[PDB]
Amino acid sequence: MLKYIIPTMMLMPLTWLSKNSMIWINTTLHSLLISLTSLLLLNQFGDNSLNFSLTFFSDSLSTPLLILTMWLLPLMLMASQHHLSKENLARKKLFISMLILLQLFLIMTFTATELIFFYIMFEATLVPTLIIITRWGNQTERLNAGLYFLFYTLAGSLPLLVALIYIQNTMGSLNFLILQYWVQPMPNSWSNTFMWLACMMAFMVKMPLYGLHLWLPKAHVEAPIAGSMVLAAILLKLGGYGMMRITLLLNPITDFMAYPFIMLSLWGMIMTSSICLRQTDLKSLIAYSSVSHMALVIVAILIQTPWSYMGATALMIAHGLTSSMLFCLANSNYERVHSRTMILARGLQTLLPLMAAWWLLASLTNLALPPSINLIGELFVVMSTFSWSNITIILMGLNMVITALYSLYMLITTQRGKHTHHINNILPSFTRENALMSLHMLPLLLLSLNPKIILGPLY
Amino acid sequence: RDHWIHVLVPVGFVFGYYLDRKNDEKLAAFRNKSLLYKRELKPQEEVTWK
Amino acid sequence: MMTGRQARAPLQFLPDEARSLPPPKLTDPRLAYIGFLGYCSGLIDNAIRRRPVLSAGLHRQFLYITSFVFVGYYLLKRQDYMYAVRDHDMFSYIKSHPEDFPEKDKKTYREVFEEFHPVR
Amino acid sequence: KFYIQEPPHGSPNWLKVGLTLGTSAFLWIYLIKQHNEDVLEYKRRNGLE
Amino acid sequence: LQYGPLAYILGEKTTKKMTENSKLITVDGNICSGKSKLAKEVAEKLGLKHFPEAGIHYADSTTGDGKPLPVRFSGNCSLEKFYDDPKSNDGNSYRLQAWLYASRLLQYADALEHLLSTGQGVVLERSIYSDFVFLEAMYRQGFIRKQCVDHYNQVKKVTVCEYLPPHVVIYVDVPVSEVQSRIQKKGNPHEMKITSAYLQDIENVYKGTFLPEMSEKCEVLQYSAWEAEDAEKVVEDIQYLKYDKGPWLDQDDRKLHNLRMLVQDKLEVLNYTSIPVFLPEVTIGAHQSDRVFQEFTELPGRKYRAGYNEDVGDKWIWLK
Amino acid sequence: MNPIILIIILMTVMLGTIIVMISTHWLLIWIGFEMNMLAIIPIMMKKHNPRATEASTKYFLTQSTASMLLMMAIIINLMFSGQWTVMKLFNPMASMLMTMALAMKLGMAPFHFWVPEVTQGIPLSSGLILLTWQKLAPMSVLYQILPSINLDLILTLSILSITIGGWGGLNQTQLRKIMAYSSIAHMGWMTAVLLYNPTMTLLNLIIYIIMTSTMFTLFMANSTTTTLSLSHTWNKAPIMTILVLITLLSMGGLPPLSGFMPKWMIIQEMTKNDSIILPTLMAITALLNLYFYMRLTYSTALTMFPSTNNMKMKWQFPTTKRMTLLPTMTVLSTMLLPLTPILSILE
Amino acid sequence: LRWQEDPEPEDENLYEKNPDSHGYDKDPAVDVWNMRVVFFFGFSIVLVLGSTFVAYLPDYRMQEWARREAERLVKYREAHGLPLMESNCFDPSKIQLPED
Amino acid sequence: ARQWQPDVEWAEQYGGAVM
Ligand SMILES: CCCCCCCCCCCCCCCCCC(=O)OC[C@H](COP(=O)([O-])OC[C@H](O)COP(=O)([O-])OC[C@H](COC(=O)CCCCCCCCCCCCCCCCC)OC(=O)CCCCCCCCCCCCCCCCC)OC(=O)CCCCCCCCCCCCCCCCC
Ligand SMILES: CCCCCCCCCCCCCCCCCC(=O)OC[C@H](COP(=O)([O-])OCC[N+](C)(C)C)OC(=O)CCCCCCCCCCCCCCCCC
Ligand SMILES: CCCCCCCCCCCCCCCCCC(=O)OC[C@H](COP(=O)([O-])OCC[N+](C)(C)C)OC(=O)CCCCCCCCCCCCCCCCC
Ligand SMILES: CCCCCCCCCCCCCCCCCC(=O)OC[C@H](COP(=O)(O)OCCN)OC(=O)CCCCCCCCCCCCCCCCC
Ligand SMILES: Nc1ncnc2c1ncn2[C@@H]1O[C@H](COP(=O)(O)O)[C@@H](O)[C@H]1O
Repeated sequence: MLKYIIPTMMLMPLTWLSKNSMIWINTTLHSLLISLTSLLLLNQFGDNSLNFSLTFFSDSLSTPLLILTMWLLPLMLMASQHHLSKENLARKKLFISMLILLQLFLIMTFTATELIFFYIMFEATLVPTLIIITRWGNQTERLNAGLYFLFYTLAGSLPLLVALIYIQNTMGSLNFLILQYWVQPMPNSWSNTFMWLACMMAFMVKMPLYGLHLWLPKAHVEAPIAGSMVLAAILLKLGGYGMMRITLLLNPITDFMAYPFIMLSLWGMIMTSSICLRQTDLKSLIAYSSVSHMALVIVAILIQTPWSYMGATALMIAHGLTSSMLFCLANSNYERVHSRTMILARGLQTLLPLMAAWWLLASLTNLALPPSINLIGELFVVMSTFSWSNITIILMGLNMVITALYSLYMLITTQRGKHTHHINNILPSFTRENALMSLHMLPLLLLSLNPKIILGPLY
Repeated sequence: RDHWIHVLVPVGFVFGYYLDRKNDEKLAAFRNKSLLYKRELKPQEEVTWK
Repeated sequence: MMTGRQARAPLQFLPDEARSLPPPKLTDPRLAYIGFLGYCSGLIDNAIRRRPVLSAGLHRQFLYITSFVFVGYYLLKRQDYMYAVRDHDMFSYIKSHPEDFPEKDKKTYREVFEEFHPVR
Repeated sequence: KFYIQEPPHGSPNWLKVGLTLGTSAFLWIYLIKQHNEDVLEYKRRNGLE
Repeated sequence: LQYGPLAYILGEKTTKKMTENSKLITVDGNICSGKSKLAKEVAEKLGLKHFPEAGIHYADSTTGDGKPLPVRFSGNCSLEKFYDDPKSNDGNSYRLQAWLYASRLLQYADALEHLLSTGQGVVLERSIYSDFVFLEAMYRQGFIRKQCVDHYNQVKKVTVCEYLPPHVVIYVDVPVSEVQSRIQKKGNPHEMKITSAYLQDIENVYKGTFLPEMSEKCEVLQYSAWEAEDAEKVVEDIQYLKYDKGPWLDQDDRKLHNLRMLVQDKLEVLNYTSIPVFLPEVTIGAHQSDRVFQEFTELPGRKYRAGYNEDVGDKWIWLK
Repeated sequence: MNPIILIIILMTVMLGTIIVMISTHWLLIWIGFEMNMLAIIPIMMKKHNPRATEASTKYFLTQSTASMLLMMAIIINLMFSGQWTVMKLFNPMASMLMTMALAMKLGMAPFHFWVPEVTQGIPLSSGLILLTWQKLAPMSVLYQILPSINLDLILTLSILSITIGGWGGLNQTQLRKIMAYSSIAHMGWMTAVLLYNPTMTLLNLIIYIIMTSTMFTLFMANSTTTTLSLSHTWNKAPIMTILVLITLLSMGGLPPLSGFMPKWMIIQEMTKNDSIILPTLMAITALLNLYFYMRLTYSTALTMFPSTNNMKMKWQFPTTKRMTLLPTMTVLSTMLLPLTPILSILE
Repeated sequence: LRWQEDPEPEDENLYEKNPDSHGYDKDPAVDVWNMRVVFFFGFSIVLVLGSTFVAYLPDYRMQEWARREAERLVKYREAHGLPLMESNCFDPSKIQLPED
Repeated sequence: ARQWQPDVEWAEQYGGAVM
């Protein structure tokens, strides 16, 4: 995986030696080249993962998250270069360096063969994200949002550190490839109950679990646009990736440890979706919708059936692209009206028709319109949860009502109705902005042609 | 070269790619020794992969 | 832990038996990382004194690199020595005490009963 | 000239630059000599010649 | 550095050059006392180095090319706008006063550095011991607030205590009427707006607070407007002083070494001029500070340390 | 102070600590502690103000009481063993008295009550000596008597130090008291792994000395003793805000920094010995240390507090202070985690 | 009053100084070349050649093989009268059960 | 519209005797 680590590190002298007008173009160009190179990871096999070395390996779970991670960096550079135009040159290079460092930490988070190196990268991703939120966020509450984002995560993750070192001392290894073959069943005891909580609660915070999600409608809201893109599209998915790696070791106790948390998501996705019906802040609506979508991934990983893991990894990739595009649309209106209040700028289809078409497409992917991979992941999770217990379709189907009802309300409040009279700085859609919307939406639509690459290791 | 900054990331790929190939020769303990793929070597062949 | 081992020959940074070991290469990636730490120290030393970071005092930057590679080479030699002593003591203790380390009879999975837990 | 006062680092301390380059060159040649002596001693103690 | 503890160990004691003519003399007086020539006159009879009275751009003279910086980078304050609007809203009065106090502190550090490094005495014009006499004269006119006087007193309390007072304070008696006559003969259109009460308050804090408190810690000399015109009488009075007061007498090589290590570290001298007391006349917000700092870095010879600027033609940078 | 006298007195401080490190007789241990205290008292009274005399009085009283308890532990060892070898002690009462005396010398809780006072009362360089060099000699004596140290006592002192150094720094704005409560928490972390693996104790001591030396060197280079004067650093020297950012994120133990290195290794040695509750509660308590580190980074690096006008004068003067080993210590205190298996050199 | 603060700067319109702006940069040559870099290396390179690469993956996770291989095995066991699949994955001769 | 940076009210919280 060193053929992706070294170009990502060479992005640092590429941005610190570029000319002062050239640091966006060069980083965008070569991060798109790294994203083009990322497709070589699709050398996957039906039985064996692509096992590079003692340190790095990539199965069909890590591979779509790697492609999405390496694709998200140029899109974040395009999204973030407008509001940092008057920024100091060295602080601009520090911002780009934090994004590059975050990509570097993520692409060897997903390919970490051994789990304590997974933990070190998984918690190394906090520091650039924390710095981006608390340094280039816009409002006063970015500092409190950074504190919440840091301290839910560490309070979750330090028992994970203790539990992973315990697995190291007991099983002798934390290689995932070794632990595929040396995994011992985990019986019913209180020691194994807190073993399960220590192995799971960090990823429960990072998904986020409902009830532990409180960091997110601050951290996703107070961040700048590149911070919201990487938090929604990649950094929530570290929790689901780590759950799919760690629930190998947690059988068969998971079959009765999952019961509270499944409830916490199956009711919680009803609640947060309902919360999206009454959000006045558009960016907070997208944050609570991210919680609502990741609750299904939490249920699908806890019920641990093949259809559930396939729908969970499809829904993770699909939600990455969809929520990243939704935050970019919300920023494209924030760069004009300078307020995140959704009721302020109305009737924008009269003023920006092509941008309203992008709003329509991202809303339809948010509400899981078939045959998008949003609907593929949504549908496979609903199939597996119906096979889990037949009553859950109620909480699924009711969810799919409310998920429509905030997605089109977001489409109706912002784009439809009479336009606001006193707002007159509504510029036409820049080419950078429409390029950003298309570079989100067009891969999300092309993946419906060949969805088998985003369906995990057990397609 | 006037555009020497546009070879930092590509050569950093190629060099990185090189190291991966250099890594594979250090993981060749079971080359042509697996129970699934072991065979006799062809004429003018010294290794089964590189 | 190993403090009784290096007590009959005290304050020896690299003992004579360390010369039985293969020394780290000059292209050791740990040694190259320590040289990178020297280069970063040179850049921070230019930055804190408000010099041009990449250009000013190349002799000073090169002495930073040289000094970190020089110290880190011997630190890696002692590291490899102490892990070699660790494994030598382990293997000599396993050899001298067979009654504590018996060969476990490895049973194939045709005999080994595992309880099936259905996921449904 | 530009400055109203001559700065302490207007001119390079040539004694210090010479000591810097000489100390660095000495440490490199001593490191390479130590490494060659170490690989020769390893090959002599373990019989790989 | 050039001087340090090692130079003190290797024989450079500062009393080997501290001669009888190594006297720090300060000339004081009202706004048009005519003392500005008298200082130079004393400095051309005793062989002393004359420092002109530090304006807003003293630090601009000591650093860089010596030319005055634009007013947003040094000062952020206008003496002429103080003469026009003393009771201004933007707080130019106390901002000008605090900048002038920091400038006089830098000048006094330079003067002690020259005295302790060469053994040549320095004639100053209105040192830091005679700066508060303007502050009170502003405060008694309602030009500044009580909180500004509190900020000034905190800065002065933690700064002036680390220095020795002068040997000689030469005060010049010029009354308010003759000061106004010389202001009107000067013809500066801003300076002619100075009220009578402000000049009278300058004279009152001179005669009632400054000169009594310097009468214990040095030997004050006081001349009228016409007996200060004869410089040789003043130099005769200076050369026949029997110095028996002030803390200059209990100064060995160690204390003066500590003082010389103070007055060559200019950021250590200027450490407490920017104390975090948030006062609206001196507090600059983050955006203005960021903008003015990034503009100051782009000035020629100002981006790097002084020997490290190719844009002014520094050489051998790759070996420094 | 005369610079020759300063050199001789600092060499005498170093001589006392080295005599503690190299001696085989308990009287020379006690002599090294006496020489260390006697020589470090003028370092604390360097500026001659009543806070330095109060701090030196409190330091003298605590170290003198610890020296008397140390000599009583030595004398009871001579009772019950008839000899003087600096090794294990031959009585649990002498072991308890020596552990109490060394906890008083290190300032571990509940004998911590002198550490935030004395560090506040003295300059930054003498506080650096007190928080880095003055730990080395008692940790050496604790290193050599660990076959006799009571487990319950050393872990009680450890967890009480970690919790009290966590809660103490949350209420502070003075930087020296922040470094002192950081000292108390880190000494708790060092003594919690002493009876399990003392190589990790030495590792934690070395990484702590590097990070504390970096933070005191930054505080000396910027001449800041308070939070709110440290917040003026971005308008004076923007690189120093980056350095205090990465060093404070290291001292909290965030990966991938090197200050994550000791505590992780400590957990790596405490779970081998079937202690799971104790390093977990220690790691959760270290979040408090990380919280007030994050408070300092928000004040200094990640935001811009309002500055004053006279700062514009200090823009025209570069720093003439000898920032000794500051780039070296900054690199070592941040980017050393990929070299974590170097710790075997401490075995 | 309050301190010395720069006022809120007005928002720039990129179309005023450059009505042909693509919204990347205020320099029009830098703006147009950033447009060309994004459109070429994003759409002409990663999207088109990327979808061509994904469209011709060499039997991604050996599914097609597993079809064709199944077409062997069924043809082997429709012809030899064998059942299409055993309920036991492993041979019951090579399994020791725990006795009771 | 520009980035929030701390005021005097934020900064005086960090300037007392205690926190
Ligand atoms: C690998 C080769 C692949 C080749 C085939 C392509 C496969 C799909 C790729 C992506 C397709 C969408 C891209 C165009 C639309 C987005 C931009 C837009 O709105 O432009 C309007 C604009 C025309 O409007 P205008 O009057 O000029 O101005 C717009 C007004 O301001 C305002 O305009 P407006 O609001 O009046 O009109 C907007 C309207 C809005 O229309 C709607 O809202 C109605 C659509 C939803 C309901 C009906 C469809 C439900 C699902 C059934 C269809 C799928 C399965 C069908 C198969 C049978 C059953 C299995 O959009 C459409 O009618 C678009 C028709 C196609 C819709 C596709 C589904 C999007 C719905 C959401 C997701 C549904 C699930 C995923 C489906 C994925 C299928 C692959 O279109 C263009 O200028 C075209 C731009 C270039 C398009 C390039 C397409 C390929 C991109 C990939 C490049 C790399 C691969 C190379 C392929 C190259 C092929 C030539
Ligand atoms: C985000 C906030 C919430 C985070 C929740 C994090 C998970 C919650 C549970 C964590 C428990 C502590 C770590 C357990 C690690 C288990 C490893 C192991 O081997 O266990 C078996 C071992 C068993 O010991 P053993 O394995 O050495 O013994 C051999 C085996 N037997 C037992 C059969 C002899 O368990 C323990 O030793 C104790 C486990 C329980 C620890 C209880 C103390 C902590 C209480 C919960 C704290 C929760 C977070 C607090 C902070 C909140 C925010 C401020
Ligand atoms: C992937 C994980 C990260 C997610 C984000 C990724 C972003 C980075 C982007 C990298 C490059 C792109 C990667 C994904 C590419 C996906 C596309 C792809 O490769 O597809 C392969 C698919 C593969 O299909 P296939 O599997 O049948 O191919 C057969 C295999 N071969 C060719 C070898 C025999 O290509 C096609 O389907 C091409 C068919 C022709 C083109 C499509 C025509 C129909 C489409 C709809 C037309 C309109 C119908 C009517 C509609 C009316 C209006 C509504
Ligand atoms: C198993 C381990 C065995 C033992 C191994 C070795 C342990 C080393 C422990 C280091 C302890 C350092 C103690 C502090 C330095 C002592 C000398 C001193 O007082 O230096 C400060 C000095 C005072 O100058 P002054 O003018 O008073 O400054 C105030 C402003 N006027 O000057 C200054 O103020 C200059 C400003 C910078 C000073 C930086 C000093 C850094 C020293 C520590 C380096 C890091 C530790 C060494 C590497 C790791 C070793 C483990
Ligand atoms: N608070 C103040 N009010 C007026 N003038 C001042 C003040 N502080 C310093 N000065 C300076 O003192 C000068 C008067 O001394 P002189 O050099 O005799 O003209 C003025 O021209 C100012 O430059």
